[PDB]
Amino acid sequence: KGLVPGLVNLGNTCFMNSLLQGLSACPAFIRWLEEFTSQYSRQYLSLTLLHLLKALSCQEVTDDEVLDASCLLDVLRMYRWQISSFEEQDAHELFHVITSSLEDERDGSGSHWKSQHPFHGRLTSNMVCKHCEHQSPVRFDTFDSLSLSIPAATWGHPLTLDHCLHHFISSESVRDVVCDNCTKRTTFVKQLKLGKLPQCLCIHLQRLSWSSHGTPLKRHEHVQFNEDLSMDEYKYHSNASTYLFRLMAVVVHHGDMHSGHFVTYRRSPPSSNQWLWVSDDTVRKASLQEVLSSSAYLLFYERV
Amino acid sequence: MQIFVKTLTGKTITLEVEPSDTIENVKAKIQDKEGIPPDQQRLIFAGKQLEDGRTLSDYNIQKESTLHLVLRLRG
Ligand SMILES: [Zn+2]
Repeated sequence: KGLVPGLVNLGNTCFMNSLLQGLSACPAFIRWLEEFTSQYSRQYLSLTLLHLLKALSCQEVTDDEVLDASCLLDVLRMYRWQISSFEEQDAHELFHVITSSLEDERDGSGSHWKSQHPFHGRLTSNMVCKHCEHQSPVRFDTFDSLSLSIPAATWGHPLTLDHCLHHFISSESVRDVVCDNCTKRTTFVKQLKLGKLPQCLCIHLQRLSWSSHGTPLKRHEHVQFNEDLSMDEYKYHSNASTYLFRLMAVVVHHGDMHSGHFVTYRRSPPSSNQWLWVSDDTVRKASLQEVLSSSAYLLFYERV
Repeated sequence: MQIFVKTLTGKTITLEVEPSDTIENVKAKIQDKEGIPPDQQRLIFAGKQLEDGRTLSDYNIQKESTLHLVLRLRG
């Protein structure tokens, strides 16, 4: 049986366990960590992170294996992220703590010939004044995940990841911005595109909105996603290089805003096309049909 | 200066800020037009979640920068 180890939940820590199952299911990320931590054989977050992911990226070595990942939380609690060890947290916030710690760790490392971690991408922002049609220059900012707003849902109208992506990329009217031509303010047209695509693509579907009344709203709507994802339509340049991605893992959030539980669907490791449902310490075989029917929250794609 | 905040629906609002302003000051300004309490806000720039306490100078947020606003979904 090709089952991975489970992770014990020592106090509402499923937000960490679900992220780790997803990250260990991204082989390019683990290969980068091995390359990055190889310089230390010439403490640190990357060494603690790789120890867990290397174990979770392979089939269990004993029947019903269960590991404990709170050594990772201890070091983050000490140096990067001040939280309790028992309160519920957001797996996407943790993803950005980990990703920020690794970029900070690399900035202080001595082998600068090595590449940035594979989740790191760059987005473009183009802007033009509607009054004088003077295009401002291009602005590139980095990103470690795409946080997509979930549009309004209609009965009988499918809600697809492609729709969420196009809405993130669509142009918009931005009122009351100063112009350098009209000296002024005025209304601008703004659009975000994708300049550099990451080898590992993390998609964050925002399941929290703000209500008209003034309180958060959990977004229960099912967002259709595919095992294969083509990102060509969202590139800034007319790059003739194709950008095809494959689904590696899904992090799913069950429950409301205050309370909730994180779960992860991931591929089985080859020692392939078999899927697993991982809920903390419990690992079960799952079909791809169950995976595609889940309410995705974090989607991990890897470029092929 | 003048910066942009990508809000929860994808719409991008414009804010008037100074490089010396803290982001709790900026979260206060997002509350003014969006009604989100600052403690419920997560502001992300350059892949970094912005830590209340620092200013926009430490993160090197310059004019016409685009911050991204997301909520905190605990589990
Ligand atoms: Zn103008």
